[PDB]
Amino acid sequence: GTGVLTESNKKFLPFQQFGRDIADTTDAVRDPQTLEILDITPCSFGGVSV
Amino acid sequence: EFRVYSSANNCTFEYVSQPFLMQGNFKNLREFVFKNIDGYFKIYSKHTPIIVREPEDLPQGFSALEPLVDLPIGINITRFQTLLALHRS
Ligand SMILES: *[C@@H]1O[C@H](CO)[C@@H](O)[C@H](O)[C@H]1NC(C)=O
Ligand SMILES: *[C@@H]1O[C@H](CO)[C@@H](O)[C@H](O)[C@H]1NC(C)=O
Ligand SMILES: *[C@@H]1O[C@H](CO)[C@@H](O)[C@H](O)[C@H]1NC(C)=O
Repeated sequence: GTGVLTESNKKFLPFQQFGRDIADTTDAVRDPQTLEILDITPCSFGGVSV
Repeated sequence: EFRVYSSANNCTFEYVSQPFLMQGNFKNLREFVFKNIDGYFKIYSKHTPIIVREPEDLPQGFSALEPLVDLPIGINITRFQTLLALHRS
């Protein structure tokens, strides 16, 4: 997908790898190489009125 | 030392952990759940120190169980027993 990846403070459990939401949308993900918990959030979007 | 067996045969993969699943009257609580679904034999576990009670029953509390090992072994597991170790004085 597409989204800004920053260092999140979500206390992920060792056996856990992903993090979903109400709509089953992945919000956080664990880096496979290094033990780090990121977060998937879109950069910017919105409507355009003329 | 081992006393529950004397021999073996051909079998599947074996997994091994380096630590253990283990005034002094404060009791413990070692909960386990052995579930067999879609072939994978899942095992859950959680430890918590409990206060020593008089009837020695299940404490009035709530504690979640976390997975610790998964084994894709098992064909017909509709039976089981338990094993204990007595201290020979
Ligand atoms: C990833 O693999 C490379 C291969 O040489 C190794 O140098 C590096 O330390 C590894 N990193 C992790 C986090 O396992
Ligand atoms: C050894 O392999 C055979 C293969 O047919 C299997 O049937 C058996 O369950 C295995 N384990 C034994 C004999 O302990
Ligand atoms: C498992 O064992 C039970 C009783 O021994 C039997 O009724 C059942 O068919 C067996 N299932 C398989 C898959 O062997």
